[PDB]
Amino acid sequence: MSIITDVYAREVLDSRGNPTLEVEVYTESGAFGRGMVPSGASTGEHEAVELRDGDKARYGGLGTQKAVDNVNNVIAEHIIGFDVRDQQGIDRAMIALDGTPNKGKLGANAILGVSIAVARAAADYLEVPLYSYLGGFNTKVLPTPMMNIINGGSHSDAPIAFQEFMIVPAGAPTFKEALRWGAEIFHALKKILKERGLETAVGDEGGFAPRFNGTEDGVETIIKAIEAAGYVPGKDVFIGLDCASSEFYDAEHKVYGYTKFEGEGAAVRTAAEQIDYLEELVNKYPIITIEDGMDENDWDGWKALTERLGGKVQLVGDDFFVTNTAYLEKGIAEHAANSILIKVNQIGTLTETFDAIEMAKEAGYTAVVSHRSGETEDSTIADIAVATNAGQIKTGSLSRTDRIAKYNQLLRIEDQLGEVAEYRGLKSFYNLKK
Amino acid sequence: DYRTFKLSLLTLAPIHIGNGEKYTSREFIYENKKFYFPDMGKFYNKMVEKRLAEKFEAFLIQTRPNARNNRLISFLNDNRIAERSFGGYSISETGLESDRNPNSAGAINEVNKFIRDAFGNPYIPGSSLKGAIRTILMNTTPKWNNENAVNDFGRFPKENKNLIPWGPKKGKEYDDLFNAIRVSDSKPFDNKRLILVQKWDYSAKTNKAKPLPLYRESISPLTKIEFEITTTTDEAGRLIEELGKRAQAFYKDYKAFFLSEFPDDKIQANLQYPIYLGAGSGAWTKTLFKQADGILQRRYSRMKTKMVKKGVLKLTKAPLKIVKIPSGNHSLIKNHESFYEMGKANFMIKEI
Amino acid sequence: MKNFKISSTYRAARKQQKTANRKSFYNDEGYMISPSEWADGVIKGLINPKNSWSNDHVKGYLPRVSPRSHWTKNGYREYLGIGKSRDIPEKEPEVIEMMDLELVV
Repeated sequence: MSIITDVYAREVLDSRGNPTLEVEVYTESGAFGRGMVPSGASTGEHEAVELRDGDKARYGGLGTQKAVDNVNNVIAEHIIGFDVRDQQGIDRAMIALDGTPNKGKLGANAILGVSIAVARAAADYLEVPLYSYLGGFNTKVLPTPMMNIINGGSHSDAPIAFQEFMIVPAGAPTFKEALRWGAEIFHALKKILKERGLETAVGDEGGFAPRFNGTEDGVETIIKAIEAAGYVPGKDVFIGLDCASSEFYDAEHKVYGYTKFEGEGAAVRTAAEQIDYLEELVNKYPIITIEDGMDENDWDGWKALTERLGGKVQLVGDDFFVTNTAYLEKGIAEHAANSILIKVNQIGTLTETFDAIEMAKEAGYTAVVSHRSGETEDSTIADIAVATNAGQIKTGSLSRTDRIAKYNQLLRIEDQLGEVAEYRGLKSFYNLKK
Repeated sequence: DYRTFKLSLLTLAPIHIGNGEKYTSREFIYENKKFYFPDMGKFYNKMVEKRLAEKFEAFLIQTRPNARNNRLISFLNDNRIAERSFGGYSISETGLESDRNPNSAGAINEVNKFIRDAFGNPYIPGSSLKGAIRTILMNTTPKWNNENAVNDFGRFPKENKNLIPWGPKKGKEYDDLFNAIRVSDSKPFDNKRLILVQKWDYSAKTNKAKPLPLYRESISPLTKIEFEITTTTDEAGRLIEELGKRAQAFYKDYKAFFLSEFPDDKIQANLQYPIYLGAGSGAWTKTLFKQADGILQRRYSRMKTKMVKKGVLKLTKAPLKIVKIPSGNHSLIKNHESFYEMGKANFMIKEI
Repeated sequence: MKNFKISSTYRAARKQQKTANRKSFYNDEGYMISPSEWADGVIKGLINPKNSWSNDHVKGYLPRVSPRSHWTKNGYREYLGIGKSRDIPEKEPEVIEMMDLELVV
């Protein structure tokens, strides 16, 4: 009655209008699970690549019929007959059936869809919440959200080198209050931008990309919106940055070129100059998180940044670690960063996602479950964040349903947990001293 | 300029080579724990001297026997014949000749005959062994086992017979390789080496063996048969001196392709260089299975007996036999349900 | 077929993979034919309606069949074929002497 009876994938659309796939798993008793895959990247040296058709006539080469056929004709024949609760056995079986480290033969999207659908069907069969099935009985911590609010960099035409700016309502008593604070600050910032003549329309995260004068102007408007909503910066709501300095890092001269986004009047900063710039930004503003402060290959820079700022600010490696167990182990060994961005489709299966989260936890690092640019109505990453008691989530802004779905799932999880639910806020930054 | 090789064939399983003819149930008698196949002419000659020629003719003419008038033993019992000296031969009853009772139901209605000469003695033709050797050689030569072996210029794909050059060419030196390889047939063996195996098919999806109404006259396991192979060129001499270690490579590819999907106890072990001979060994033993994959199954996609995935395993039933070798006691098959991999044999080739 | 029955897992698989909704039909020579010509042949008598169709294919290598049970004389349950499986060890085997045989490593 828990035997997997049918596995079926079909092609759907993600939040950007591009195709992705979705897998349904039926067991013998009738338990049903549905896993939908966010749109990741099909290229990468040591990242799980996803299968796309490449047919330029259909969807501009972004069709997922090949991965759908891989699930329907290859994975289904191998998975049907398994116990639905054998998550690790199913995932190892799919990894062996693929036989490629980057999962290029079957496709990481196919394997992830099957893994999520199997986990959801197993939770349905046991009639337990998904976080209870994934993390056991001791699942109580609601993650502290890093709400993307203003995005610049390659997502804006403004002279801002940094990719994203986030608000972290770590001073709230509950997750419901933190969500309310983020929504109110979002609307206050929308009003501030409307009275300033700047554009209001949201991007692919739900955040605004207005034509600010610079990074400092953007941060100053963030604090202005926080205070307009009626909250104390540095005590209730903090500021996070997603620099992603890999995009404007020039590897030939080993320098961080700010002229790519901030114009010719910007300052070209070396590794040490970048450290000093990040340090003075942290000193000036209530910045609690800096993500991808250095290039993915600048290991010595990353180490120097961790010595300089790792005691007071959270340094998250997004492209530095690429959700890789080997790269995370190397970073732990070299004392590079103190946090890792966990993107579930970057690795391929739930078992490896979990394994990376536990490896990061055992080293004193923080695991931040992250969205993708193209998301879906599937909100499994919220259940992953609660199941692991990760304490942090980066699931986007407060506007679009590809973010609001995960926020609503966390609201439902908090309501279900009731008096046991814990929102730790600043205590979720256990990688930081005191 | 001629090289002569001796190929010793040791059957590890029943081997059937047919002639297109089949014994009907009105032609053999199941009695005294044996199948007696009389000579029809001698039987008729003895039946005209007993004034039963018209009765026997009415017995044989009848095109629709009900259930029991289809057997010769019914005629021999009703008409009170006790004589059994009609020439012919006999096959010792094995027990694993039909999954049902041969004397109760319809059971063995037809038996596929083994190939015989004009004297009625069974033998293995040299064309059959040459075809098996040619399959082994073609599957292990990368210049013949490629996509150029498929003739796609047609309604449906077929083999490229011109891939290995044969025949005379106008103004060109003679370039027939397989004219240099000359496989002779066997000296005839005795009918005491013949059994009455039945076709069983083992499916990887159903995970069980299903019997089929296909009974064959087969050589018993552990039969020694000698062949002489003559080579007239140098390249064919290298090919035939490499018949082993090419049979091993072919069997390694065949096991990695087909036999790995079935339980290990259903797959036999090799004492010498493996080979598959005669009917019943399967489609992949007779094709370039690397290039015939896909095409072969789609050839049967619109038939009722549809080829699903890579097909089923052919496993006949024949008595278990232990052999004494230097390693000790060797069981021919690893299962206790008495399942031989039909058509399997081993060989050793020497340079006499 | 009395010793075994259809397994419930295979029945569920066939039920909600909808393999019976995609039947293939055949004539008396076992060749695939459209449902219209199959109906026409069955009505005309040229096709046996019983053994001339297939229920697609179920994926996943599930066991199609499970052992069937019955009641013993004391009211306990028992597999149908477990106890009448065999009575004699079939005698056998035969140890053929083949010491003169060059084996291959």
